[PDB]
Amino acid sequence: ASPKIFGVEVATLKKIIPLGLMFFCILFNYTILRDTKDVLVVTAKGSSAEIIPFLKTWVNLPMAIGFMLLYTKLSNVLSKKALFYTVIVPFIIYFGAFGFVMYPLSNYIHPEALADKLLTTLGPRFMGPIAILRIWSFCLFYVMAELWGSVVVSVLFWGFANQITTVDEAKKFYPLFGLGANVALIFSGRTVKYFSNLRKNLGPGVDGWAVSLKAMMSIVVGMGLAICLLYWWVNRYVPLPTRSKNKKEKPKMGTMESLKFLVSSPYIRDLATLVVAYGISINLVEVTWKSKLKAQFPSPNEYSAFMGDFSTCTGVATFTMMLLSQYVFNKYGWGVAAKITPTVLLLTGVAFFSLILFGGPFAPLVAKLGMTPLLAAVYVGALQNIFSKSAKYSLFDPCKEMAYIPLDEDTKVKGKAAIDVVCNPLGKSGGALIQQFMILSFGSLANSTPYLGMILLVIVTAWLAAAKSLEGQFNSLRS
Amino acid sequence: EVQLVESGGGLVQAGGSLRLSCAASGFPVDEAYMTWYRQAPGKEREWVAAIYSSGYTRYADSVKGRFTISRDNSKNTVYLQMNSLKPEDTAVYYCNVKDYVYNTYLYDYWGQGTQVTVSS
Ligand SMILES: Nc1ncnc2c1ncn2[C@@H]1O[C@H](COP(=O)(O)OP(=O)(O)O)[C@@H](O)[C@H]1O
Repeated sequence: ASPKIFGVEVATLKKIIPLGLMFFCILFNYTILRDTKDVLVVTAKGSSAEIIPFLKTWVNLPMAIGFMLLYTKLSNVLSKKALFYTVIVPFIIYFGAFGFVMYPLSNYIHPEALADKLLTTLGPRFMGPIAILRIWSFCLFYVMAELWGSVVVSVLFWGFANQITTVDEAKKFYPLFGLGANVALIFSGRTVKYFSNLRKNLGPGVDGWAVSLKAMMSIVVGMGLAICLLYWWVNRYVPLPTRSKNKKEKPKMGTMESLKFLVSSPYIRDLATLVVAYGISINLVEVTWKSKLKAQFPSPNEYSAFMGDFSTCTGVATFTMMLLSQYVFNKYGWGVAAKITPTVLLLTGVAFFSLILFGGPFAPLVAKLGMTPLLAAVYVGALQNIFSKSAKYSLFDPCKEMAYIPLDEDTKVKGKAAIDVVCNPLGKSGGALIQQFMILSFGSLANSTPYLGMILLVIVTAWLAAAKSLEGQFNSLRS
Repeated sequence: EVQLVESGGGLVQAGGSLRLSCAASGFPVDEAYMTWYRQAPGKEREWVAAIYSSGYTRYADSVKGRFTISRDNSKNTVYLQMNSLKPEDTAVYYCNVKDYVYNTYLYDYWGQGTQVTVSS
């Protein structure tokens, strides 16, 4: 006589409710972290948004590869329960320590004098690459905030999700997980903006962004502990299926040719192609957008309030479009839904670049909407990222996870951990490498925006050419 | 076609204030690395202040805290606000747009300078 509250069994409810509530808390922290990490490195003194091309390739990329190897080594020395804590607790300690301890000490540990000497000896083109050494502690926060979205959002959660959840519940409640975790963006974006509004209490003296950063990093710990408490509960009071595997345990002792196995497949060879094409294109657009952001919001608090507003808008757009996807998929197909994201990103990016390039003459409409050309660029790039990233979260990520179904059950576990951890940073680092070569070749990033559009078309025209290759092979493992 | 014209220099008492103006033509000042130099008769040209396209400001130790370099994008002008002027600040101040990589100077455009004199 098991009850079926809301038509859903009360035994599965004890498994799904704390799981979507966890993914709510996980994306609540990431919304604070991924917003603060941009406020931290872009609006610092002596740094610009041109640090981002160099942050992602030389700092964020090898630390993601370094974490992959450490997490893979940690997977075969700790239990599944212990592996979750030993990955997520150091994140909680770091962000809590950064708010309360490491950020106030930044003025003591940041070599602002040695970097200003490098800036003169090496010139204006190198403000970006030198800025990594100025605010290296803020650059470490950047990679840790980047690793939260790649490990906690993707590896830690979905690894625990796909373990306790059956295939039938994963087809019914996973779409609800994204819906409830975009309410997290709406609420954490309001949280980022609320705690970014300068108190104006004690206008002189105490840093306004310091009290802002301490309040938010306190929530990151509190909402991060909620992830650990929601994890302790499902593992103690919810029956774990321990579903029987089909393969032997003999696949082991692989640390270097696991990558060779993962690249031998012409299937993962196109999954990774899509996961890099997105990330290359998104970087190519968003680094320029964030340069416009720094030009428009120079103080950390203005930038953080705008990032909170932008996070709320991203949450609402992604909620709407995750509601629309569950009709787009059924009506059209995987191949059309895999075309929507590259096309929307390409069109939004070319519209943004054709406003940075060919909008100066078309200033009449910019003034008509009561804006400056820079504010118009800021809002157009904000819409670019909102549309592209909501499109991702609602069709590309569903298309990605709807392609791992016809595989082995051990290739997928360490394959879409690999794909995430070293293909999202890999794609964004490829885009960042393009942008940083163009920075060191043409001086500023503003001189490089005509060539950003040509490269954007090349990556997208292969993004579609690789989705069709995966489509013609996602269709051929079906009737 | 790049030109820099300086203005605002003049006589002030010790401890007074001035605002040197740099009207630039042929390039946007927000995309440029702008600097203020000063040269007094009998001494070599001395770098005073610098502003970057990112808005980052750098100052010499002798003027740090008293001088402030900024720019107006709409006017395409670079300003040097000189407060608490000492008699040792008397020099011809040059505004300069510049670009270089390590020691290869891609372009280097100067102004004709403006005289700043601090009385005693
Ligand atoms: N608001 C969101 N809704 C759903 N998924 C999200 C959201 N934010 C981030 N994610 C997921 O977190 C994972 C890591 O995020 P990230 O690396 O930041 O990618 P991106 O910057 O493209 O959003 C991505 O798969 C992304 O889809």
